[PDB]
Formats: sequence, structure tokens, C-alpha cells
Amino acid sequence: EGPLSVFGDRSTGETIRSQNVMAAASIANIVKSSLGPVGLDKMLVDDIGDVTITNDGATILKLLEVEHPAAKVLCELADLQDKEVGDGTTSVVIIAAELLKNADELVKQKIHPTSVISGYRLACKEAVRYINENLIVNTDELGRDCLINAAKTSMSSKIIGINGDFFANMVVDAVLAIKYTDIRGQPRYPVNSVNILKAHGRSQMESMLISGYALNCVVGSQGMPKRIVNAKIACLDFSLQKTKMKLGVQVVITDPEKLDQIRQRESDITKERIQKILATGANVILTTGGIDDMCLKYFVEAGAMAVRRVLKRDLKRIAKASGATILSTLANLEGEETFEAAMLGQAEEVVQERICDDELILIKNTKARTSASIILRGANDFMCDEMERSLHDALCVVKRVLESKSVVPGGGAVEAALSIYLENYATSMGSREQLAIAEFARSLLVIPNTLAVNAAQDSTDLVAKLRAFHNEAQVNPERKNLKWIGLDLSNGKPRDNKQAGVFEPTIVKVKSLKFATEAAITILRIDDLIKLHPES
Amino acid sequence: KTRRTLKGHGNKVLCMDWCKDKRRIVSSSQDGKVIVWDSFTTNKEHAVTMPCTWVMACAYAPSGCAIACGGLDNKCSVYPLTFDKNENMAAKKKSVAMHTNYLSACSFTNSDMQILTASGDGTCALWDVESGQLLQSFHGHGADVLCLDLAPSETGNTFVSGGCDKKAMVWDMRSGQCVQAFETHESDINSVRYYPSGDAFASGSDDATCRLYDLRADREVAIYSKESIIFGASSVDFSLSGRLLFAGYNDYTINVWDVLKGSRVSILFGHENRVSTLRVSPDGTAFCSGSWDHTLRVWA
Amino acid sequence: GHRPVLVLSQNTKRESGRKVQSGNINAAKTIADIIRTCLGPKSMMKMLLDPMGGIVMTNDGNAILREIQVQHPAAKSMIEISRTQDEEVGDGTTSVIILAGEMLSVAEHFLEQQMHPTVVISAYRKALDDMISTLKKISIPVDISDSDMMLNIINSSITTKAISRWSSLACNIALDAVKMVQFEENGRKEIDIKKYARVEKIPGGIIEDSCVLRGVMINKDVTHPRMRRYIKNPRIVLLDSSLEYKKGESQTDIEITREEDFTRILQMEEEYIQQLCEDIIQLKPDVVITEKGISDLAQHYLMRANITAIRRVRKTDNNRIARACGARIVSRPEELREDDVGTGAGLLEIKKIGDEYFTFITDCKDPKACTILLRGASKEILSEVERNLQDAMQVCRNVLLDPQLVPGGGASEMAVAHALTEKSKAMTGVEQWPYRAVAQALEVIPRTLIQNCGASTIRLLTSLRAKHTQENCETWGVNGETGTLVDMKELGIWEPLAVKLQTYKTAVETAVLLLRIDDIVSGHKK
Ligand SMILES: Nc1ncnc2c1ncn2[C@@H]1O[C@H](COP(=O)(O)OP(=O)(O)O)[C@@H](O)[C@H]1O
Ligand SMILES: Nc1ncnc2c1ncn2[C@@H]1O[C@H](COP(=O)(O)OP(=O)(O)O)[C@@H](O)[C@H]1O
Ligand SMILES: [Mg+2]
Ligand SMILES: [Mg+2]
Repeated sequence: EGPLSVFGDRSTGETIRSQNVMAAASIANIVKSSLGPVGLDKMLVDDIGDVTITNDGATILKLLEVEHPAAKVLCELADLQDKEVGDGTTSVVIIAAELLKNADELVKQKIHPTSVISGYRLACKEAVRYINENLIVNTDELGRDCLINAAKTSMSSKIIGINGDFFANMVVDAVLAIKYTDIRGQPRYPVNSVNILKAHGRSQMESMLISGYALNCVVGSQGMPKRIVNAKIACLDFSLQKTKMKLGVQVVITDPEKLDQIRQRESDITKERIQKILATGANVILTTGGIDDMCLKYFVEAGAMAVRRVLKRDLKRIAKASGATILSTLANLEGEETFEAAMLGQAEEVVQERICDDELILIKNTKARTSASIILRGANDFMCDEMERSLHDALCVVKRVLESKSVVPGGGAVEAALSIYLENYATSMGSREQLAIAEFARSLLVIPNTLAVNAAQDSTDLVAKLRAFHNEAQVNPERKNLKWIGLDLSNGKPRDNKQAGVFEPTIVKVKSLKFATEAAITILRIDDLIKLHPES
Repeated sequence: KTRRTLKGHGNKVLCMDWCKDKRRIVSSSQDGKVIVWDSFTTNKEHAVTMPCTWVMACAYAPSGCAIACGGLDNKCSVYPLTFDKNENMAAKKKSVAMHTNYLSACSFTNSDMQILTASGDGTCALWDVESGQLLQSFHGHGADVLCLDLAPSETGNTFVSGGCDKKAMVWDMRSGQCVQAFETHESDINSVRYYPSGDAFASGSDDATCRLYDLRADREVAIYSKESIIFGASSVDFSLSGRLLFAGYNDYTINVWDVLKGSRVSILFGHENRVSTLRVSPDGTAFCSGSWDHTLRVWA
Repeated sequence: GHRPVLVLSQNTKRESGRKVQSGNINAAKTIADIIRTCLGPKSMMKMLLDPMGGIVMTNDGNAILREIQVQHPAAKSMIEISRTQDEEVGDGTTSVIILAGEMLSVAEHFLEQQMHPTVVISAYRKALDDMISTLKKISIPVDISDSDMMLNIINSSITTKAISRWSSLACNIALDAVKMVQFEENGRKEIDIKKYARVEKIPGGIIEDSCVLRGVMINKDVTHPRMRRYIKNPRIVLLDSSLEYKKGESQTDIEITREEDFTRILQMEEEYIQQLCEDIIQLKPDVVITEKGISDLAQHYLMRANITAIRRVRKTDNNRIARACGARIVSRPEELREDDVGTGAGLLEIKKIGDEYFTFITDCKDPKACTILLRGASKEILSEVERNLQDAMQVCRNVLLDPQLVPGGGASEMAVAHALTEKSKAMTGVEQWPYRAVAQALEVIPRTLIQNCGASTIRLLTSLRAKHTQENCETWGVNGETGTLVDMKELGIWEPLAVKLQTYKTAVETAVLLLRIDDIVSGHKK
């Protein structure tokens, strides 16, 4: 097969370019139907009947089986966007695929790919500059209502979209509750400290935001009390079992009288440790290790609560919230074995609550630090999982809005404004990078077009009206308030989205643009593919 | 006399090893699943999955704090056996061997700082466990090397290795030379095992013959063959007292020999496929041997 | 070779569009139709064949749906919501499935008429909020201290089951068990009937002989025959540690060099057993119950003090015994205390039923755990009786926690439907049509009751709707036996408010979840 003599296939030039564009288009088209408030969820049957109902683009692309390398590039692009921002996962994939498609259309006209790449880089830089200079709103002016509007906008298109009036309040309260400050006065919001527990049963409106922490654990023994009025929480990182000598220690008995004493000590050691821990005044004992029966009996007789096999991250969060100190050993700097009362966490209550035939621990009103947890109620497991994903997206969006106090109008306003501005700007940059920047601007219009199409409306007319509004805003200095005009998908007409409360964090748009440009450049950089035959 | 069975392998059993406490039997299988089940209660103490498949090398440290494994991946790794209950055993992987061919067999030394790897590249290599670098190679067999056994009782700093080179050669780490060589099997070499005294060693071959060599005379001592047995032996071992020559065979059965006489003392069977490994428990009370029949039954 | 190039892996199908929505709605409707004929007092039993070889004669919807394997994921969602309804409230499992099927069936009509599913979902959620409001409005309070009302509620809960024949006995058993299990500690009310209300099925006898014990029952016998099988007022000591001699945790080896060391070690093993037994005896108990084995020498030492021992009892049974007799399970007998000794069991009886020995700790005073003894024709009959008793106990717990009641027999459905229809007249947008569609789709319950009874559906529903259009007629429903319109103030069929709220919520939310769904993708591996 020719003189090259390689054990594999080879596609060169237009063939491989069209293949890559087709793969990117396929990945885009899989998730294109789940964009905007009029988007719809998707089932993903997992070859064994496992069902996953989701609208999140990252989840859809992660669950799918993808073989083409460019399709992979898009899938990991979505995953990166989800990891580093948390929202806009579908938008970034759609934008990247459209950028690649238009770039290849340019290349097929004998425009060199280097010129297209240079134009794309210039367009991305200028788009980011324009967004940061003209299309941002300072959230300090709008107060707390801006956070509520941002959360509601993020939760549209999700299974909790209609219930936004309630879910946004819950999300904002949780995020504000888990807020903590560090050195140099920077306020940071450590999301993933909001433990999210799923349990089917009652309606969505009956989901609870715990003013404390929620453990997916129960008491180790039925004999313990299941409620403590004033909790003295002690956190341990070691198991409470019958102590056994380690690998380097052996028990050899020559005088048989010592065997009974040795066997007694074998459990008296743990008994003494538990006696110290109880004598310091502790009421609730949480440990990451196991607890066998005799230790449970000690806790039962002491009238205390003991929980075993607590997750390490859960234990860390509880210790941080209640002011407790994690202990891996009961050893001090004096070489002795003591437990001090100064390392006891406190809380206003610990309850063995029951949630839909199953029980869980509620640690309410931990002192010295405020913590939050959310228990989601739904019809079944799949719906609860989708609720959890949507809730995580909302939490991430609120965290971004709080950390960076800039938001941008939603509903395709930014895309239309950028398209108009970049189309005007391309005329003063080179000769072929002109075409590259024009195609970048045209590709940015795929978002409002997809939004309008998903609502079964005239996409062309709506996008034309939006472009006319934004052109008038950019041309007439006195009409600069038209930049906020976006799309009203319920009525299919242009609407001032800033007044409507449709906001997104600026970081979402900026990072999506940068990542889409980089992925498009990477794919456009390929003009030849060699696929070696597998050796299996 | 089979007393228990061990059904914990998805594919055929390739090799196994014992422990000094007689409770930490480890093994390797075709799939790449390694289990360290207890010897008595037949319960998996702890298990790990090798990322590759076709692994027939597995050794157990005399101290018991680590295990080694390897196969067609051209790789030998050390898995420490520290307690560390809240840990995945794949994280503590330690890649050691840089081999250009499949690893036929690996073994520890009495001190858990060296491992000897016999591979299909025709060379046996010595690796320092701690530092992880190659100690010294052993140029030798012009073909694949299959078996590898360390001497007991100081090892004499010596070990023997055999393969399809038609000969078994004794080496010396203190000088890195083939001090002794024996070429009398007329077939492929499969297994080798030192006599308990350490001055002799038996070897199984594909000609269904078991041969005993005495290092104090440099000549074969006793032939162990029968016209009934036509399938080559795959494993061989000695009794603790040194009077029996437990040997594994591909005839689905196990042939028992007498070191002094070799007069067909007994025979046992039970496996539904080829026997791949056969090791004697350190206490000498009982023994065990796996097979390709997916089982690793134990005889007492 | 030149293998084909493709984006997604092979065997990765993908559907989209109107076909997906129609298929989902059809799957839900099929699931509903499977158990449609199992609703009401005149429901027909269904006979299921377990893959392991068992037979499940049942009428409960959840059991039927959990014994059925399906491939369409919408059917899987329906099975999951049935399980959710069964776990959350305990009954209403076949009502919620029918309701969800009907709402999806009426939503398909709007999907086919160029209406986006988001509008339908918004209308559904508004309708659900108004249903909750109306149901809370038409509810009535109930005195939980009145035994007659409790028995009547449980009866209305079990008139539709196979235990309707012995309804009186069933209601008494369920009420007594639920009231007995109810417990309060540290200011925390608790009704744990899944743990401390055990149902034991012994085939044979007559179902009229089945009764709830004032104590517990286990399938255990005395370890040694010499032990007494009848103690009047036993002091019970519970253990979860072996009364044997066992090896320690550390590796321990003895090195014997003198002659007497072997015999001395054996003698000290015996002495250790004797010391444990003496520590047990120091409290002067009458019966010792352990989760782990008791050695023969320990049995001898216990019989020396006239103590009955039970060898190996499960953890849950031991917990129930502790709750019933007021004991406290302890591990090390040397730490045994007087408070841990369980006094309060008024009798310990060990009698033979058939060819097995059963231990009775009945006659307890103020017990917090009960064993429901069921005797009947065979295993399947007793299993169905147990399921009906579970439904009754769940209903009793729901009423105890929520003392509100709503009329049954379809009266609540019609009342809520009429209220929703009247409220829809103010609505002017396009959302009013699906709103009214859900309102009248709520009417499937009385329609199914009338269909099962065998009467004419069209005229009965028309007359019932006409009656409900009047002012004070929220309690007018149908008879499931005579197929006539009656007043539940006279018929006496009432249901807990919590059950109806959960049913409506689950149905509407299942409809919303399946309406949100499009573009099914399948075939991908893990
Ligand atoms: N209420 C609303 N009205 C109009 N447009 C909206 C509204 N809510 C969200 N959008 C727009 O829908 C687009 C799609 O967002 P979505 O697809 O949910 O995010 P992701 O891409 O992370 O899944 C966003 O760009 C946003 O501007
Ligand atoms: N005597 C009766 N007359 C008319 N309807 C009744 C009567 N008893 C119960 N019902 C109705 O039958 C339904 C109960 O049927 P059931 O099989 O328990 O369904 P589910 O399993 O969903 O609870 C209730 O909706 C109730 O209104
Ligand atoms: Mg989003
Ligand atoms: Mg019922």
C-alpha cells in the first residue's frame, strides 16, 4: 500500500479536516437540544438498564462513549469548563464546535489555517476586553437580589427551574452560611462544604436547608439515646476496638499465669481510653474507624451517642463547624495519654432524624462556625440526582458571583453585542484575519439561535431584531442602555434582560470564550491523521 | 487428600506462594487478580487487581510486609502489605523491573531488599527493593528462562534458573557468574526447587521426567519417570523432611515421589485442567497446588 | 483492515423528537394498566411467579410492580415512584401509579398540539399547589385518643385488602402493635414499627387464632434440657458476647517445658469460664440470652444456679427483647449492673408449635416491642396477611403523626377537581387548558372504582360531578360494592391527609419528570 510503509491508515488534508469538523458537530448536536429555559432533559440508559436523567452537558459528555479524538477534545473541554467554572458547559461546547465549523469553511476557501488562528486569537482577546469594559454590571449596586436572580437564571432549564423562587433563596442562604474569611481579608466561599443528601419522598418544596450539618450515618447501637440537648462533640480519627500488638510485637508465654492478665489488658486499654474520653464530658463521639460491641456498650451505659465509619471529609467539616479537634491518637507532648476538654466541639442539638423509612444524623446550630447542608426530596432516585446536579450548578454560580462582583446580561445579549462589535472591529485588522474575526463574530451567534430554535420560534427574526438593537446601541451614544436587550423565550420577543433579572457571572462567559478558542485552534491545527492498526 | 477449595479467581491460576505464618497465601492468575486469602478459613484477607493480564509471577516476603507480582507486561512491582486499612492497594504500587520480555518468575531474598526476576529475555536480573535500581544482571541462557529458585540457608548468595535453554545453571551474586551448569533434561525446563539441605535441587521438565542434581558431585542422582506419565511436569517441590518429591503435572494429577527410592509412593488428582503451581507449606504439615481449572485446592 | 471510523461507539442508539415523548407516555400508561384493576374494595388478586420459584398472591400495587422486570426506562421510573410511595407513607401505591399514568396521558394531548413541555409543567406545578391547598382545606381533625376512630380508620385502610374478612381482628392487632411500639426518649417521639414490631408467620392453625403478644417470640430452645421451660417472673440478662473461651486479638504462643503447664492451662480455661459464669450469677437472674454461643461448661455452671440459657439469638431479636422486658444488652459480664437486669417480663414460656420449639417472653408490663403472631393456611396466605398488616400499621402511624382525615371513595378527588376547575376560570393564559386537564384527570380514581365495581361509568361520573357542583358536597363519593353515590359521613370511609398529599405530590412530580425528558440515548457502557 504505497511506499510510506506504515501499519495503519492515513487521511490527509480536506478529508481529515472535514472528519474533525463532523466529529465536533456531532458532539455539539448531541447536547444542542438542552440549552436555555426551553431545553429538555435526556435519558442515558447504561447498557444494564441504569437510567440517568440530566440536562448538564458535562455529565452527558462524560457518560457517553466517544471514540474520535476531536470529539474527545470537546468532551474534556466540557469537563474542564465544569471543573473550573461549573456553568456554561453546553455553551462552551456549542461555541467551540461552531468556531471550528466556520474556521474550516474559511480554510476550504484556501485561507491558510495560521491566518484563521491569528484572527481567532485577536477576536477572543478583543471580545474579552469588550466584555470586561462595556458589558459588566457591578453586583454591589443590586444588592442581595442580584444573587437571587443569578441563581434563578442558573437553575432555569433544570428540573428545579419553576421552583426557582424557593431554591434560589435556599442556595443563597447556604452559600452565605458557609462563608469564611482568611488572611488579607479576602472573603472566600468554600462550596462542597454544603453536604447534599438525597432522599425521595415528599415534594420538592419540602426540601430542607439544615442550619448545621447532616450526616448520612446512624448510631452504632440501638441502646444509645437518639437525641442530645447540648452536644459536646468529640471527633476521633482512630478505631475503638480491642487493641492488638502490632507486627513487630509477639506474645510468648512461658509462665501460664500471665495469660489472663495479658488478655485482660488487651481490652482494658481501650476501656481506659473510652473512660478518659467520656470523663472529659463528651456527649457525642464521631470516629472514622470502626467501633466493636464492648465500646458501644460503654457509650450506651454512659448515655452518649457514638457514630462509627464517619467519612473523613464529613468529620473534617463537622470539626471545623463545631470547633472540635480531630485526634488520630490520644498522645500529648508529655508522653502520656490524656484527653482535654479544650478540644471538644459544641452544638445546640444532635438528632437521629427519620427521612422516608431511613434515618440520618442532624447536627443543628454548631457553635463557633456556621455550616449548611441541604436535603433534597423528590419522586425517585433519578430525579433526586438531577436535582443534586442542578443544585451544585446553582451553588457554583452563586460562588462565582460573590467572589467576582461582576455579572453580564443573559439570554444571548452578550453574544449579539460581541458579534456586532467584532464585525465592526474586523475591518481594521489585516486582510484575511478580517475574515477570521468576522467568522468568529458570526460563530458567536450560535447561542441565541439555539435558544430560539429550542423554543420553536423564528430564530432568524429574533436574532435579526437583537442584532438591530445592539447595532443601534453601539452606533447611537444615547442608546447605550440597549446592550442589556436579550431574549425572552417565553414570549419569543426581545426583552431587557438586566431589568428581567437574567444574569450570569462574567467569568462564565470569559472562560467559555477562552476555552472554546483554544480548543478550536487545537483542532484546526491538524491537517493529517495517522491511525496505527492495533497490535491486539 | 484435598481438605478445602479456594474459588476466588475469574481465570486460571498461574502461580502462588506461602507465608511464614501459614495464613497469607498469595497467588497470581491469568486475569490479573491477586488475592492474599487466609489458608485455613478460605476467606480473602485482601485482594488487588493487576492493571495487566497474564501474570504468572508472584512471591511473598518472608517478613510478610510486601508482595511482588508481574507477567506479560514486562514489569515487576512490589505491593507493600502495611495495614493502612483506609487505602487502595493500587496507590502503593512500586515499579521495579525494566524488562524487555515477559516476566516468567520473580522471588524475594531472605532479606526483603532484593528481588530476582526471570524473564523471557534470557537474562535474570537482581533489583534492590528499597532503592529500586538494578543491582546486576545475569547473562546466560540463550533462550527463555522460566523457573527461578533461591537456595535456603544463607542462599550461599546463589540461585538456580532454567528455561527452554535445555539446561539449569547456578549463579552467584557475589561474582555474577554461572558457577555450575546442568544439561541433562531432553526437553523444556518448567520448574526448579532446592532440596531442604540446600546442596541439591530437583527440576521438572516437559518430558515428564523429574531429575535430582547434587551440587557436591555435579551429576544427576535419581531419575523420576514412568511410562504411564507422558505429560511434562509443570511444578515440583520437596517435603519438609526431604523424603518426598511432590511434583505438579499437566496430566491433571499430582505425582508423589520418594527422594530416597522414587518407587511411586502415591498419587492424587482432582483438578479439571493443567496444574500450574505446587508449593509446600513452611510448617510441612500440609501443602497446596493450584491449577488451570480455576481452583487452588489445598491438600492436608 | 481499515476499520470504519465513527464518533460514538457501536451499539450506541439514539432516539429523539415526538417519538421519545410518545414512547415514555405509552410506557407509563402500560404500567398503569398493569395494576389498574387492583384498586378498590372489589379488587382482584394477582398471582406472580418469582424467578427463584416462589408464588406471590397479592393485591398491593407495590409488590406487583416490584416483582415485574421492564426494559423501557419510563417504566423503571414508574416502578421507582411506586416504591417511593410505599416507603414514604405505606399505602396508596396503586393509586399513585394510576394518577401518574392519567396525568401523562392527558399531557400527551397538549404535547401533540404544539405546546412546549415547560408550559405543561408550569401548569402542573400550579395545579399541584392548588390541590395541596384544597386538600388541607377539606380535611377534618381526629381525636387520636378515641379507639373507635382509630379502628374505623384502619378498617377503611384494609377494606380493600384480603384481610377484610377478619378486619376487626386485624384492626385490633395493628392498633395495639402501633400503640405499643410508640416510645419517647430525650424529648424525641419515635414510632419504629420496622424494628420493634415483628411479624412472625407460622403456617397452620386458623387466622382467628393470630394475635399480638405483650412481648416477643423467637424460634429458640433451651441449650440444655435440664433448664426450666416455664418461669413465672424471670429476671432477664441479655448479652452479645460469647460465654466461651476464645483466642485473643494478638498472636500468642505458649512455650511448655514443665509437665504441669498443659494441665494448668486447661484448668485455667475452665476457671475463666467459671469466673464469667459467677459474674453472671452475681446478679441472680433467671434467664440469660446471648447473641453468641455458650459453652457446655458455661451451661453447667448456669444450671448450677438454676438459670435458663438461650444460645444464639439475632441482633434484632435481642434488641426487641431488650425493649420489651426493659433490659440493657451488655458485653462484658463483669460490668453487669442491676439496672441492666431486665425485670418486667411477666412470663417466659417455651412451648412446641408443630415440631419446633418457640420461646415466649410475653405478659410484659409496659413493653416497647411486640411480636405479631400470624397463623394461617400456608406461606402465601400468611405473606399477604403480613403485607396487609404492614399497610394497616403504616396507616395507623400516619394518623398518629398527622391527625387529619379526608373523605375516601373518590370524594376527595372529585372535590379537588371541582375546586381546581372553578379556580381555572380566572386564568386567561394558555396555561389554563393543561390546568383543567390535570383537574379532570384527577377523576380517574372514582372512575376506576366504578369500573371495578361493575357499574356504568358514564352516568355515575356525570351524577357525581353534578352532585359535587353543589355547595356542601365535598364528602360525596361512590360505593365500591354497590356502585352508588353515597356520603362518606355515612359510609365512613376516610383516609389520612398525609397519604393523599403524598399520592398527589408523587403523581404530579412523576408527570413533570417524564415530561421534561427527550432524546433518549442508550447502549453506552460504564
Ligand atoms: N430566564 C431566562 N431567559 C432567557 N434566557 C435564559 C434564562 N435563563 C437562562 N438563559 C440563557 O440560557 C442559556 C443556556 O444556559 P444553560 O444551557 O442552562 O447553561 P449550561 O450551558 O451550563 O447548561 C444561558 O446562556 C442563559 O443566558
Ligand atoms: N367501602 C369503600 N367504598 C368505596 N371506595 C372505597 C371503599 N374503601 C376504600 N375505597 C377506596 O379504595 C381506594 C383504596 O384502594 P387500595 O387498593 O387501598 O389502593 P392503594 O393501594 O393505592 O391504597 C381508596 O382510594 C378509597 O377511596
Ligand atoms: Mg447552565
Ligand atoms: Mg390502601
